[PDB]
Amino acid sequence: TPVSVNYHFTRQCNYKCGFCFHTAKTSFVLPLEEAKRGLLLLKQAGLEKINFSGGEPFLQDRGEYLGKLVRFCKEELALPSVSIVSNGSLIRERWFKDYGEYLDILAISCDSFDEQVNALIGRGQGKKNHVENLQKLRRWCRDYKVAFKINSVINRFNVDEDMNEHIKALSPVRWKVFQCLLIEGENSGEDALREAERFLISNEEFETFLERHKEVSCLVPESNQKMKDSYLILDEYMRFLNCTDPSKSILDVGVEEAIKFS
Ligand SMILES: Nc1ncnc2c1ncn2[C@@H]1O[C@H](CSCC[C@H](N)C(=O)O)[C@@H](O)[C@H]1O
Ligand code: SF4
Repeated sequence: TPVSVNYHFTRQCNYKCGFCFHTAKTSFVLPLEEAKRGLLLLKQAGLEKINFSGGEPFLQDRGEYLGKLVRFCKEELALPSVSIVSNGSLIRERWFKDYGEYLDILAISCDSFDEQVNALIGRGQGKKNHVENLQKLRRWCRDYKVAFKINSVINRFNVDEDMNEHIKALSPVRWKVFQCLLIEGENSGEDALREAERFLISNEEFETFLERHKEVSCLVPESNQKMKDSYLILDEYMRFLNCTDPSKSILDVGVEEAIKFS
């Protein structure tokens, strides 16, 4: 019986972020009507806020899959808060025309305003305009009446960056600032798809970054401890996972039984 949920419905992505903590282990995505069934179960178990993530949410079916679930959550389930977290690179303006009215919040991952740092940490596909893309997406959120947030992973390569003026110029509703998180089997392990150890920062370095940006009123910190205690993952099979063997899928045992495992 949860209030908010992070639904990582896909693990496919077009970027290669070196620290990615939710890696391309599978290509499975549920049939649309199976996801719709699980989302309804969550609604009936008392869900109020849903956040679509991955993976890159806009990759599947050029965003139409995501748009259909977004519309189902707002129209059919009457969820008062529907959000997406995206790297932003595959978002088409046409998506906003077709689905934007159902979307409350679009959070775009941007870890640096230094386009060298962004290419280095893997946040791109080659064009090295990932930050110029950000102002276009900000403008689309303004024009299509979607709240715009920025997600940043604080890591070895941006820990001393001063982002104050850049974040202020974008005027996001929120700037969610995550300490780089290690998850064994995801970005840690000899067989893992990423090895994030070299990206990690200490709690002291993280706190120093927050203090440097204390003038940014919309800043919301997400330390390692906060993520481990409060960030709940519903994976691409609609099994529950935490950030510290997955549960049974809610599609098989229900929300109550599945939440007990995690
Ligand atoms: N090692 C790590 N520690 C903390 N946050 C991480 C992380 N790896 C990824 N994230 C963040 O988790 C969120 C979901 S990742 C999937 C959403 C989308 N592909 C995107 O990049 O925006 C993103 O903000 C991402 O940058
Ligand atoms: S963190 Fe980077 S590699 Fe990981 S899913 Fe988001 S854009 Fe893709």
